Amino acid sequence: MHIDNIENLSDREFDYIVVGGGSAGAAVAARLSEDPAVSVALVEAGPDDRGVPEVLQLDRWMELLESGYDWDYPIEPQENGNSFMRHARAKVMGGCSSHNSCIAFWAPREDLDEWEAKYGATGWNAEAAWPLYKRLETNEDAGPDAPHHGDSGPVHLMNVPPKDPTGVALLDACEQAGIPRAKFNTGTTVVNGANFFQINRRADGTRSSSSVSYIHPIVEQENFTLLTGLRARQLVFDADRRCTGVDIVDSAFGHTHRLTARNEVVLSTGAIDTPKLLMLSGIGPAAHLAEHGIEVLVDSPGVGEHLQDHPEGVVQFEAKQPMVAESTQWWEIGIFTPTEDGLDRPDLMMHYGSVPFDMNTLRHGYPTTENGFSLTPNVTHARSRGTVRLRSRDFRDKPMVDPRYFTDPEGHDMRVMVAGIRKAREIAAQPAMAEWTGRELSPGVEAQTDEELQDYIRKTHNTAYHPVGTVRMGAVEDEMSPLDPELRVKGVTGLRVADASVMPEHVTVNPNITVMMIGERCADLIRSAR
Ligand SMILES: *Cc1cc2c(cc1C)Nc1c([nH]c(=O)[nH]c1=O)N2C[C@H](O)[C@H](O)[C@H](O)COP(=O)(O)OP(=O)(O)OC[C@H]1O[C@@H](n2cnc3c(N)ncnc32)[C@H](O)[C@@H]1O
Repeated sequence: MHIDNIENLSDREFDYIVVGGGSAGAAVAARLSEDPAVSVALVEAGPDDRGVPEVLQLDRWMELLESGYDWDYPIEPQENGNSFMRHARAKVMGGCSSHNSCIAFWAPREDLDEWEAKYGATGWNAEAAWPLYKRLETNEDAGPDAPHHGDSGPVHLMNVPPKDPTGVALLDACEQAGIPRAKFNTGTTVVNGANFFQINRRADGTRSSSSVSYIHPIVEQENFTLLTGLRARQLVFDADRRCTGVDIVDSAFGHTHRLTARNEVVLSTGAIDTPKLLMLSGIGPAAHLAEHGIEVLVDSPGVGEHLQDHPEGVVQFEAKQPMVAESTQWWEIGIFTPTEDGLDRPDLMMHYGSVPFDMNTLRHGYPTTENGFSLTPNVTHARSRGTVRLRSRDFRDKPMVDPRYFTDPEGHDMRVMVAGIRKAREIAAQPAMAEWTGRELSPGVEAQTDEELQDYIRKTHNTAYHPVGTVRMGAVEDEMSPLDPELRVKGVTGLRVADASVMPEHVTVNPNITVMMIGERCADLIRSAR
């Protein structure tokens, strides 16, 4: 059942409680509920997404930013980046899978094999992931000549139709520039190639969000309880340090209500909110906890550390002809390319947008247009690392989010980003684009030297919206990895984390499908443990 008023819930005890009904959390809860002998509650601060067309219609996603569906986290002042940048985070069923552009990627097998081989996460490799991606998807490319793909999973992936003539021309221009058309999600990593994406969207235009895919079909299921509009402020522990539940607050008076879990609690509130919720519960770096008066239950120096992202630049152009009036999600093509020889993974990815993107360029006086297109390069394996810290002991205060963009000591992130701008301009200047590409609006042709392009990036960069890794899994004996390879929070029992915060290293591609895969794996870890 769906419960949007806690006063309507009489039994507040479950076998499992999943906190956060986002990309991973909806997956974990759906999959746990598949055992009819088990009771599952999924707790979500935002509202039910059922019948909210602004959330369900994928082509409207850009309107969700800074709406009532966005927690809206601005960042701390940036030493070498853009202090005006905001981390949009969805506050609704489905989480960010309910606000995103639905770009859908299997992670490179080389990213996933490294989790085990390089970052200590025993059991986390392509072998473990491959069957989970197949289970989770129904993919338009499924068939006997691509047997890795799923044809029955709840998450529908489809090919973006190549209708946009500017995008067709852009791909022709990539080819002229030495970047061929490539198939995505074949299981072989695209190092140098470009194409229209696969998107996780249904035929009727509805996003195939985690809530749509896993949760709408089971809302009436006997052993499953969905609680929306309720915000976890603290996890509850035994004298034995067994997590026994969560304190949640209603939206009416802000009273606190306790829910109890008999087996496990699963925290899935995402890379920004999960570290905050663990810190509020006494799990985190001891000295940081003490600065806010919080009793330390576990000194877990890695909580809130290792924040990773795909920082993103922009090159905008006037179009010489009318741009498309309709689209799947306005950001329909991706281009991968290496800036260096000998890579098994692209170090640079660019999105092509059939709209101007002047969120961070207008305040610096760059001209804009109502008819143009954007190329947005992003650094796939950024080496900068930031933090998420408490702003106070009050759960209602937004956390301090400091990604430290472009601070890696070797200047890697900034180097790749300058090369991405130069590459975006090289592609837009190919013969196949000559009847599309007008004036470069930003950074503009007066910006040519490494210094000018660095100064532009520092001012105008954005994010792909891919924060990860603030509560990472790692070796049982690594003190900086708050989780063991089974996703259990070290130092307490009965508690696991499953969302983007677990990644020990970012993946090369847009991470959503991977985060749902992480949900699917957590459910299996749980089911096998009992
Ligand atoms: C916001 C964003 C992110 C993505 C795109 C765009 C934008 C604007 N586009 C995109 C993405 N990924 C792709 O692969 N392709 C794309 O085109 N984005 C990133 C991806 O969308 C996110 O990385 C991924 O969903 C993160 O998943 P998650 O780690 O499971 O986190 P969610 O935010 O999905 O779920 C958290 C969930 O918990 C609720 N919450 C937060 N705090 C609380 C508390 N205290 N109590 C209860 N519930 C809480 C949130 O409301 C949210 O629903």
